[PDB]
Amino acid sequence: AADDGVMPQTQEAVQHAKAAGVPIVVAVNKIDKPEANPDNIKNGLAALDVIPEEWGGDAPFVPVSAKLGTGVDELLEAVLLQAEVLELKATPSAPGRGVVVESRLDKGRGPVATVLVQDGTLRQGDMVLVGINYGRVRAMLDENGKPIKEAGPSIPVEILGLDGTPDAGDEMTVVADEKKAREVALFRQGKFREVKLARAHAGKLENIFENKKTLNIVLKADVRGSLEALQGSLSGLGNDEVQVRVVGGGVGGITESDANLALASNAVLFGFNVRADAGARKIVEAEGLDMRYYNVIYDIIEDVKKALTGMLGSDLRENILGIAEVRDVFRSPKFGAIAGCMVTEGMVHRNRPIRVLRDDVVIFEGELESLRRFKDDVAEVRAGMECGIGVKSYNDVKVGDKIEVFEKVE
Amino acid sequence: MKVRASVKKLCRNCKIIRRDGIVRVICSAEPRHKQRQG
Amino acid sequence: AIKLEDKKAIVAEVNEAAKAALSAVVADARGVTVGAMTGLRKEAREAGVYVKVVRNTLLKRAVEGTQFDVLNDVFKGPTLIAFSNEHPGAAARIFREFAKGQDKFEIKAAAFEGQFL
Amino acid sequence: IKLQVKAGQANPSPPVGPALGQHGVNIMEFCKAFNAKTQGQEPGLPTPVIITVYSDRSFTFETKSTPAAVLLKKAAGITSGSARPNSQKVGTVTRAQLEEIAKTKQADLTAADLDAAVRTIAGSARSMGLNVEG
RNA sequence: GGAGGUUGGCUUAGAAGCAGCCACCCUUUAAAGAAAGCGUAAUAGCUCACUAGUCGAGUCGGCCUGCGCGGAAGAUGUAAC
RNA sequence: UGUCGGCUCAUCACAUCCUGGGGCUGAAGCCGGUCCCAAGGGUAUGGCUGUUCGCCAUUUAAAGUGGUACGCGAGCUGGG
Ligand SMILES: [Mg+2]
Ligand SMILES: [Mg+2]
Ligand SMILES: [Mg+2]
Ligand SMILES: [Mg+2]
Ligand SMILES: [Mg+2]
Ligand SMILES: [Mg+2]
Ligand SMILES: [Mg+2]
Ligand SMILES: [Mg+2]
Ligand SMILES: [Mg+2]
Ligand SMILES: [Mg+2]
Ligand SMILES: [Mg+2]
Ligand SMILES: [Mg+2]
Ligand SMILES: [Mg+2]
Ligand SMILES: [Mg+2]
Ligand SMILES: [Mg+2]
Ligand SMILES: [Mg+2]
Ligand SMILES: [Mg+2]
Ligand SMILES: [Mg+2]
Ligand SMILES: [Mg+2]
Ligand SMILES: [Mg+2]
Ligand SMILES: [Mg+2]
Ligand SMILES: [Mg+2]
Ligand SMILES: [Mg+2]
Ligand SMILES: [Mg+2]
Ligand SMILES: [Mg+2]
Ligand SMILES: [Mg+2]
Ligand SMILES: [Mg+2]
Ligand SMILES: [Mg+2]
Ligand SMILES: [Mg+2]
Ligand SMILES: [Mg+2]
Ligand SMILES: [Mg+2]
Ligand SMILES: [Mg+2]
Ligand SMILES: [Mg+2]
Ligand SMILES: [Mg+2]
Ligand SMILES: [Zn+2]
Repeated sequence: AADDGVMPQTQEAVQHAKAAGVPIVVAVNKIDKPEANPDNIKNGLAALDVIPEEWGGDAPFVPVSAKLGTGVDELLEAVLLQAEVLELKATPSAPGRGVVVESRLDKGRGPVATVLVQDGTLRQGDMVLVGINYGRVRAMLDENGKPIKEAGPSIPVEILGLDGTPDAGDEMTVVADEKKAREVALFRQGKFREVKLARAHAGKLENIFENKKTLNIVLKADVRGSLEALQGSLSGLGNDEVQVRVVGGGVGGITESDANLALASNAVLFGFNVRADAGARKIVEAEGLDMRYYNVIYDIIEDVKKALTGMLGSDLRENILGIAEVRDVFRSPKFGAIAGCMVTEGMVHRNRPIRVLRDDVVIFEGELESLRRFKDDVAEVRAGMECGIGVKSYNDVKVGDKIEVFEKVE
Repeated sequence: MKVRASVKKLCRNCKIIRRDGIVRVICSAEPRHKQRQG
Repeated sequence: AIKLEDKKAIVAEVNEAAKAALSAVVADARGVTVGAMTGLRKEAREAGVYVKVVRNTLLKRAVEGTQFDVLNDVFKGPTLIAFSNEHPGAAARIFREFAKGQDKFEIKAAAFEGQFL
Repeated sequence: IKLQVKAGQANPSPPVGPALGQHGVNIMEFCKAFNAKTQGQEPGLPTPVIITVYSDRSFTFETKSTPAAVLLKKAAGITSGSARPNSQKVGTVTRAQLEEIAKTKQADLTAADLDAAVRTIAGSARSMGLNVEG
């Protein structure tokens, strides 16, 4: 946006678009406003290796305004001209080949996919194989809702027939018969199952050195200041036996999109005072990629240098045993902060240090004050058991936090 | 502002002033050092 | 803090150089970093020169042996006496270079048989 | 900048850090000055190096002198210093060597003569643990 | 102005006045602490300690003691000369 | 000189529960914590129990703390 441009989610976009080397066209959008100077964007983005095609040039800079409408035709010209410099070879006669954009189920017609055809042609009738699934295109819908008999080389269509709903990254390929399709499908899930176990052991920070290779890392800090401090510290490391270069780095929890970035770039997850979400956890489990949470700044860099020289492994330091989700708070005026909670992982016990985290970023760090159920002072609460908790010399524990409890392994 | 029965300087920019027959401490550095009464 | 006895010690000390100097000049140091003056003092020490800063009121009483006695009327502001007991002159080409280079002090006057200029 | 390099160590850029604290200068030219160190006694002796980048970007090498803490350490045996000076005195120091390092430390030391420089170094020695002796 | 040996020695990945321990010396000087405080991941940076000039007659704190000021909010109506 | 609780009817204090005006905050915002000023007006319905109290269910901007023969039987009740 012309007003207030370049913010810590635009840098994430530039990193994601650099991991896969692709051309970038910048379209400053909200020029129909008083405070809409673009030159501060022009040079603010320039310190991202996105220098404009007026000083040096690897990217254009065209101002549009979506709501009003001006400038669009220049943007279309710019994007087509950028495309012209790159490749773009396709044969509109070969058997079709493409990718699937999005799939959905429906009681009528069953499963539906939104294949984008990339090469060849997809006239209605072929034997399509898409990842694990296979079938015949018994019907086809175009973008605007009208049935079509043929599909171009780069025209998105929406087919019917597959035996299951496909994923959002698989390849549509035309084949000869269903038997070959079944053989290839069986082989495909065999290989896909086989890749995961190799990745979930060879991808650890412990074994990067063993088997350049430019060690890649993805970092999610808690406050920006620590983020630039740590990026600056990690800048100079790695000379001739592996090298380090961050491919991510933003403020917030470990979003699933960041896990996907690391998975595609074969990186490793560093989390500074942050926790991973449900989706990020599920992707970590699926792809078996490494992910380690750190408490202090220097342990991150000491592990990075140790693993760069590859001299030690192991886990130690901290192990989490029990996470309780705070349900409601009834802080009594007798100098208390009694917060009700229900344990969602493990077991919580008294003589441990606790860690109060809200929106996946830790806010406190200290021990407890009371962990009674009604008045029992159980000093140990099994999972699935509601209780009341109290943190020592701390308040402002809102409704929706979590109370992690961990052991500092010695 | 902190109201106490015994007010006194807490640093080297606190000043003692009597204002309308009330002893006050005002701080030019840290607003947390404001006191009344005493 | 200097006292009545402590203060008058330097007055006698300044007299000893005054009672043996030949040509001396008065200089100021308003703005001169100690680093620049450190080399100049050692260069003055190497070249057999004697420069010191004294109170503007102590100088007017220190000079009693007729060394730079005419400089009483100009002993205002920062002031450093550059005494040269040997080779009258000598400690003049340094100030001419320093003043033109460091933009420091008007060099006040000189002490050549009571010739201030 | 007032960092110290050790008789040629510019090959790495671990301690370069010429982004947060110093301007970005092509470290190769300073690495091209790593031979300008030329050691003198092994590639482990540190040296005082000051870079002039305040005006423009013409990086200049000062190479003032060597610290009179390694010298009193190296040139008197033990390569360490007493963690409790005057309580675990590592060992006495020969006088003329203190003059010898004072003689070589002609730059700086801001003294009228070496007769005051000898007394200057002993203060440094009195913290290392060396027993000053004439 | 407020500086040199000097990032004092040690520990430490890095401890440079200012994590911690041990000392706490010397030199050009008007004076400047191997440093009182804020900051740096460590550097850098900003003040105090002290000193020169400036204006020109008083100024700083402690002790004994007479009289006062806060500490001081209640129930039918001033309502503790 | 008729002693608990309930009902009807009240009146005052402020050591303020809500609404009102502010200082500090380990106060980004929305919500908070603590202290100062302020008594104009407001300030639940039920299940259990003889209960005041209490624990529960669902509300409310909030469901204040106390004095008045622990206000009120020549105003009612009579469960204890
Ligand atoms: Mg009080
Ligand atoms: Mg008033
Ligand atoms: Mg009195
Ligand atoms: Mg009184
Ligand atoms: Mg009244
Ligand atoms: Mg009633
Ligand atoms: Mg009424
Ligand atoms: Mg009354
Ligand atoms: Mg009040
Ligand atoms: Mg209130
Ligand atoms: Mg209020
Ligand atoms: Mg308020
Ligand atoms: Mg408030
Ligand atoms: Mg009221
Ligand atoms: Mg009232
Ligand atoms: Mg009321
Ligand atoms: Mg009223
Ligand atoms: Mg009233
Ligand atoms: Mg009115
Ligand atoms: Mg009711
Ligand atoms: Mg009720
Ligand atoms: Mg009943
Ligand atoms: Mg009463
Ligand atoms: Mg009573
Ligand atoms: Mg009562
Ligand atoms: Mg009664
Ligand atoms: Mg009552
Ligand atoms: Mg009755
Ligand atoms: Mg009754
Ligand atoms: Mg009766
Ligand atoms: Mg009666
Ligand atoms: Mg009756
Ligand atoms: Mg009865
Ligand atoms: Mg009956
Ligand atoms: Zn104060």
